[PDB]
Amino acid sequence: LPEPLAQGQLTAY
Amino acid sequence: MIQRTPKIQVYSRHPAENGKSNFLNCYVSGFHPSDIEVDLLKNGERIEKVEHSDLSFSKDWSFYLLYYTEFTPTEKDEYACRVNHVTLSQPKIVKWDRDM
Amino acid sequence: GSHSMRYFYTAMSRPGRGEPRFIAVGYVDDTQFVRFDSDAASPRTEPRAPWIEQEGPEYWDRNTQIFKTNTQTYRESLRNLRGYYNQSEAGSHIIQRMYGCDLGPDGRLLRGHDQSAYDGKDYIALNEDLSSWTAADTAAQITQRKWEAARVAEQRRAYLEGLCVEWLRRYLENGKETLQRADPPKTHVTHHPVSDHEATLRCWALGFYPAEITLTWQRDGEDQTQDTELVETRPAGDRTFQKWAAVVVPSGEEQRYTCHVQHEGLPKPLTLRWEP
Repeated sequence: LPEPLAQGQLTAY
Repeated sequence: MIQRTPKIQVYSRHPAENGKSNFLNCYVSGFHPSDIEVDLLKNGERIEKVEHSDLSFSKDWSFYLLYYTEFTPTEKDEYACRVNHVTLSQPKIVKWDRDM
Repeated sequence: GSHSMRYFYTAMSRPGRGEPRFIAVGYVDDTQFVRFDSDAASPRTEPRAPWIEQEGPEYWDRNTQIFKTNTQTYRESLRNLRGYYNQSEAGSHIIQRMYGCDLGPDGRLLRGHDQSAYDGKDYIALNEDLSSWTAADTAAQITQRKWEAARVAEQRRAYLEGLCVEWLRRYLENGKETLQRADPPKTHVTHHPVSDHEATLRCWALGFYPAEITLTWQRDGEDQTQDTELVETRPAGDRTFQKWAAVVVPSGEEQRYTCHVQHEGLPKPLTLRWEP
């Protein structure tokens, strides 16, 4: 299973 | 921008036996960036139905792909792999050698 | 008995030819088991090994949401990095990420990994403490500061020590007949004169899994590292791998050379010679 999405927006680079 | 040219190996899935169905492979690796053109050739002509693995990469970030097609080796037929990449001035051709 | 899971993400911009392509592939050891490609007619997570096909629709949908959202995030990330390097909008660029967890022979977490690259060069990596970052340059420091501010490392750590290990263990069980089976190399030595006074000895290993292997030539018991031609281990297309090592030897000295083969699947290390 890949890393799931966080509760909010994922943090971009 | 730093780029890396592909390594190329052409070989068969199983040990070659004339008249016996097998798979012809062309493994391209160590290249960057990822765009690349690979043809398998039979007697100098492009083979139509070639499949390939999904794009992935090694620990040094260089990409690799396996291109493959069913083939039945004979004594006379010539097989090769033809590769182009941004790092190459013109397509590089590597002939299939059953001892390699 | 040791195993790993890795996901490999590649995001590639291509100005003038649509939005950046995002692909993700997942591996257990040397076995790919899933893919997602934003360029597919209908982008969705697809099985690439038989033992994953048993996962239900919730699994596939969960994966697909993750990869679709990553697709958008990586496009933002590509825009950001072009700016960090003052690059023009003309060029194509690539962010790569490889991450995952390693288990020891007892199925315990050995360590986690989470590394990123930009245009093929190290960019930022999570340290082994799973708590701090190493940034390659002043551009990656911007990412580091942003990720420190957002406590991203904490999120990576929770995944690497939690779901990563849990699901890896699940996959290892479900695919135990293959994932936990080492297939030893089938080996032989060939001989080809190159002239009246020299001949090539080539040591072959075929049909082995996993890819990790050691193939070396010795002369009179000494390693012939510099004189050995060693090809990159290469996939056969049936899950197994191939490799050979060659040395050119004085005609008549063939019996002074020995090929040594180490591989997980081997009852015991092999030593082989040319057998005329």
